[PDB]
Amino acid sequence: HDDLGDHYLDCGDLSNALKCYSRARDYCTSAKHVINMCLNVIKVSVYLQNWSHVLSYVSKAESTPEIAEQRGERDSQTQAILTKLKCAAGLAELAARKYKQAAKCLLLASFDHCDFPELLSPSNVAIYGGLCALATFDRQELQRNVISSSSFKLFLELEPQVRDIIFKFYESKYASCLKMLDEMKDNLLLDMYLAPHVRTLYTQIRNRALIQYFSPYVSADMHRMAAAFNTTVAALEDELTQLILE
Amino acid sequence: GLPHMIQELQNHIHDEGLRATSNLTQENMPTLFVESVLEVHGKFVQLINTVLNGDQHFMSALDKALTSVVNYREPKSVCKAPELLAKYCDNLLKKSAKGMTENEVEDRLTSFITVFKYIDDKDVFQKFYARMLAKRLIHGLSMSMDSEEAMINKLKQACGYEFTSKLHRMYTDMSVSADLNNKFNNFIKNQDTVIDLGISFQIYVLQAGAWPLTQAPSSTFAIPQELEKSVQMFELFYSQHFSGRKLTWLHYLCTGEVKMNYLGKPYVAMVTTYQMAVLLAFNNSETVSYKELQDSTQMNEKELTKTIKSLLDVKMINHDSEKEDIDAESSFSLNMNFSSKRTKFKITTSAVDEDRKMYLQAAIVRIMKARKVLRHNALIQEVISQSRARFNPSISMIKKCIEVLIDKQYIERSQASADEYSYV
Amino acid sequence: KKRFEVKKWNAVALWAWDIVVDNCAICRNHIMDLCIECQANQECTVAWGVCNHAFHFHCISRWLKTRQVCPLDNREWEFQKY
Amino acid sequence: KGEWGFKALKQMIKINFKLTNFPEMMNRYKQLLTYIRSAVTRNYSEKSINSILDYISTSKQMDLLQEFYETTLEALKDAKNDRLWFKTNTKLGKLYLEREEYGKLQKILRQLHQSCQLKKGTQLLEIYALEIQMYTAQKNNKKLKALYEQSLHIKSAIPHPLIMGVIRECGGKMHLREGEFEKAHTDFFEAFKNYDESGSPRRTTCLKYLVLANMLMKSGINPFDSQEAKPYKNDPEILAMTNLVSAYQNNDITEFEKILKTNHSNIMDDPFIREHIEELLRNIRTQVLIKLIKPYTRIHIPFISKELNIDVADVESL
Amino acid sequence: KQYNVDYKLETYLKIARLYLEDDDPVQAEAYINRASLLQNESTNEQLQIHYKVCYARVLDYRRKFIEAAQRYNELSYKTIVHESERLEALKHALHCTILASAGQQRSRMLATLFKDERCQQLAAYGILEKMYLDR
Ligand SMILES: [Zn+2]
Ligand SMILES: [Zn+2]
Ligand SMILES: [Zn+2]
Repeated sequence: HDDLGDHYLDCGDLSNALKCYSRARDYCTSAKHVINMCLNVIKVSVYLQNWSHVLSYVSKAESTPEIAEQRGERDSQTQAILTKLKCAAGLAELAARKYKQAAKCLLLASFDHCDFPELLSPSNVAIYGGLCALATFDRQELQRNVISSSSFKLFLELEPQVRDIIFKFYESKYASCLKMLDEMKDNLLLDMYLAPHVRTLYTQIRNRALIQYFSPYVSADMHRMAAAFNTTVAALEDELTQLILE
Repeated sequence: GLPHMIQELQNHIHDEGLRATSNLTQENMPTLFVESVLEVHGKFVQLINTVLNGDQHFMSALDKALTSVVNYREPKSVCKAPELLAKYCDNLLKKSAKGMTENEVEDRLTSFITVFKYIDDKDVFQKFYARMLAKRLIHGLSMSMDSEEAMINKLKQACGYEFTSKLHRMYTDMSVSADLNNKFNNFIKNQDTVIDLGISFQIYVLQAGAWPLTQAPSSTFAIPQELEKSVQMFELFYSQHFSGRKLTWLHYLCTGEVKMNYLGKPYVAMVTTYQMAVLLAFNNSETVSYKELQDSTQMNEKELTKTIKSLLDVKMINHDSEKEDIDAESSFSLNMNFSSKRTKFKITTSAVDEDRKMYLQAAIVRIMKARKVLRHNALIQEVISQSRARFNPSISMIKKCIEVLIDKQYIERSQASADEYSYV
Repeated sequence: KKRFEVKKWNAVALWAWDIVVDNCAICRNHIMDLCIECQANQECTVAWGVCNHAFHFHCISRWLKTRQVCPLDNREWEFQKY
Repeated sequence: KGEWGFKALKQMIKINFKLTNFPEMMNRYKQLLTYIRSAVTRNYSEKSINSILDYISTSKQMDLLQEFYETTLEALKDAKNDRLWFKTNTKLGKLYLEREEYGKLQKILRQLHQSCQLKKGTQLLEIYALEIQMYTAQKNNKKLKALYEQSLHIKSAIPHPLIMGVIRECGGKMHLREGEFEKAHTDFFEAFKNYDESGSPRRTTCLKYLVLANMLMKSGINPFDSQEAKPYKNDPEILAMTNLVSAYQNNDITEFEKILKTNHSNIMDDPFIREHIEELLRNIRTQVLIKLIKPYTRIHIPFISKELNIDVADVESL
Repeated sequence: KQYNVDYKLETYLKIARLYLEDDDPVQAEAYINRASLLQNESTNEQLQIHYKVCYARVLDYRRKFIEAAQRYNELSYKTIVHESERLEALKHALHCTILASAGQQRSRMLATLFKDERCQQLAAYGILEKMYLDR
């Protein structure tokens, strides 16, 4: 079976691989072998761009060992499998137009256990974990999951642009943050797994910023707001009209 | 059905324990008690493990029977068992000359921890073990520091950190005393002015709170003049080294060597400072009076008489007649003609309580009914605040009452957290 | 130099803090005062811990209903002495 | 032989050391070591020897000491190297770190445990503290954190209050770097307690760090209110820190800034206080702002700027 | 030497008083803090009275006016001291209450002093009665 899987990996044939996996699914004896085969089927489903099977297999893997080992065992010492499956689930959820859960299940990654540059590189992992968190996470959980998180600090310094973006957005700075977001947008569009989901994310981020800009104010100056959001007063007025309408 | 046979086997075990522990010699009693209880427990645990795949109720009843039998209180007599176990520990850890390798001692202690866990009155055993460990550490009777550390670690695992909190500090005090002595030697050696103490000085600086030793006696022992420079230099060193502390020299626990070299070279004697001040006062002449010793050593009457009796045991000084009783002459004299044979000559040798317990139990029950759920700290605080009207509670007594009410099924420990109590 | 000299002295001494406790860390009043709470509106005594830190009984009672640790050493609080 | 006999032999050892004659000294020392190990129980004679080699041996004699250390290390591996090897290792290896002892430690560590398939907590903590000291000298933050979490697994050890000082100081420093001020405070308090119990030089450095950690966790409770920290409150190296706490608690910007400016070259020079001072002068400003706006329902921003000494833009941002 | 508690208490009170006459409230408070630890175990009534007087003086010097006022007022209820000493303690309590910060504690102390029938003889009874009436 191992040689057959290797041959299917190096050949590209997937239909016979699916048939063989369906035939061999009934033959399970040890949890470790089930883990390896589940990881392989997750990889082939990612290649096939079929996320329903990814979600089903992830849910099965989590629910099999008495609800994910109850509360939780000793944190990852050398078992890098959990980071790999979390990263795969994050990619699947991000590609399924679900940014919040992708950020939630992608932020729980360790640099020491993310040394497999075959699924998602550290640079774009940090890019995704920063962009999705900025777009979907509120201030409290963004503070408690990104800035306060020391594990994600390594990812943030790996891609300094995202770290600067998050830090400036958190500290009520929007002119520089949005300018750098626009500057990095061109590189983000050249990406593969983020580009179709970039534009909407960007708008979300902007809207969040807009709301935050008016959170501590009961009367605000439109000129300063427009200067802080790198736009003219008329465009800002239209955008705020749309935001108030909804 | 089930409770009937459980009860009858419990009485059978209890009577078997009494029969095994009875008719024993009073000399080797600790060892026989420990060995008999250990062998009974091992046989019974083997019997219950080999048959019926555990059956937890059987060993639970066995543990209950052991707990009830070890706290065998004679009428008006205190429970001798914790003292017996502490004496067994001290004898095992002392430097006996009959082999007693470290591995065997460790095995004996880790087997003994099982019978130790049934004491239920562990504060008396803790105080006895602390006192005997203090004596062993001060007098150097410990055969190995590793064995003492292993015993303290075993006790900590058995009960907790708080139980072995003072013993850890005593062990660290012994560990750091050597460093303190080396630093003091460096300090006197590196002074700008030359310091000649005239005495080879070694000190054991110990924590006042951790060690059971204290200046409880009101002895007014005047310091000998020869070693005053040592105490002054070490006080200066301690002031320069540790700021904000003070030193209280235990003059009844410090010993030293006095050398005789011009009286026929009778080797060197080793005596306590109490037994050394009188010898130093004997420098004026061969015979001295009680008044001279009182004015020189400035010791209390009880301590001075104890020193005189110990000297008479040594036959260092003597009285010509039988007038050594309470009088005004007390004409002691030297007995240099009775010279030593060896060289070392190393000589080295309640109604209110029941009322308070009942009050605490009633207060705990009433508070537990009032709240129906609480934490340990909250329960202790409420009990103290309620019973402060009549007396100041002791936390050990409150915890003992909590345990005895848990055994009596008045209150129970929560399944989720062991520090939470619920009224049942 | 003398007739019966002394060679060695194995001294034993006990060290203790010059000032153990002089003010409750919570109320900032002296440990023999009225804990600042009994002072403004009324038995006030000392409550030691396993660390021997000796706060006011009422002050440590008020502190324990919110935090489970000792104010000074930030370790788990256990009552001892009263 | 006996006590006087052994003392006479040590006197002759001293006499022969005075007239050097190195080969005789080495073979005499080897024969003494072999006889001592084969006949008398080690413990007391070994502590006596350890006390002996500190009062005279410290005066220069660098090459002779190096040769003696090499010979003792080579000739003590055959029987046991547990009593004094740790302390000589810590003393000598602080400055050189000649990359050799670590290699054989790693080899024996790989050989001992995994090949066979805690009762050794004290020595494990000692070697962990030695590794922590070496990696601190090498500035390896991740390895220091890993060592601290690995040493946290030992719960059955009775170590010297200098090992528990080193590892607790490392834990406090890593907690400060990560941002967990609550854990850094207790770690630094434990480290300072252990260092004060035994030690002197590395004592008024964990007290400063404990003060900083206490001030970084919203303050409350004076650090100089415990028995341990109170005597060192007026220490010359801690006067700035106790003044900083006295200004921080019972908040006042003027006193805090004056203490900062006066001790510009005293406290904020190491990268541990200078990095964390920007968090200060902001928490105290926040507390002053909270206290100031408590009785107001409408307050002028320029009034707050005048009270807080910062300008209008910084007041609005805060 | 292990001195008796009375000797240490007397020396500490004397040092605190001497520092007070030197206008050194911080050292007086430092040496009254030591005396406060020994006052609860001594049995000398005169020593306890002297400690209470010194503590009230130290609190008054440290501008702890309400606490010093309460201490003076409770010291003026002691029958051991002479009539003149009790009247002087009451006068000091009144002065400290008048100098205290306005609040609930100060108002209660003013009411307590007003209810006292010996405050009429003091030279500040008019001020006491005008501050008691929230005038
Ligand atoms: Zn208090
Ligand atoms: Zn109170
Ligand atoms: Zn504490």
